[PDB]
Amino acid sequence: KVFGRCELAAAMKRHGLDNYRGYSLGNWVCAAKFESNFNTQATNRNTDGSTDYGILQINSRWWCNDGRTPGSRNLCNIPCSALLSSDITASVNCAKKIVSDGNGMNAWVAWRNRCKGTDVQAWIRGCRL
Ligand code: NA
Repeated sequence: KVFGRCELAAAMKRHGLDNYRGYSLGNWVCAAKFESNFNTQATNRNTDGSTDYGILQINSRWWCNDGRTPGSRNLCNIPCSALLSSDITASVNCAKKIVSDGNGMNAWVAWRNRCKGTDVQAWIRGCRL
């Protein structure tokens, strides 16, 4: 599913991501824009041979099982395919674990490089939340 900007902001809010670990809803929408372009089906291979899955490009190295990432963990206890569903519940649940791991949203390099310190509230502008 390709989410609308406000459509995804509403879904992330409903799933409790707004100000989770202190990150405003705009930070999450901005991360999802630059990780996936709001596409739940987005997959990208990393150089280390792990893969990033779904709207928040969650990495098979640590968080989900894809059965092709040697020496990797599955800390969200989910198949990586569950991160590609039109229902973002699994992605959000797993993202809560990632952002709680100690480095906050710096875990998302695209967040650090493209959202951090920017006017992230712009990403929820015009949205009826
Ligand atoms: Na894994």
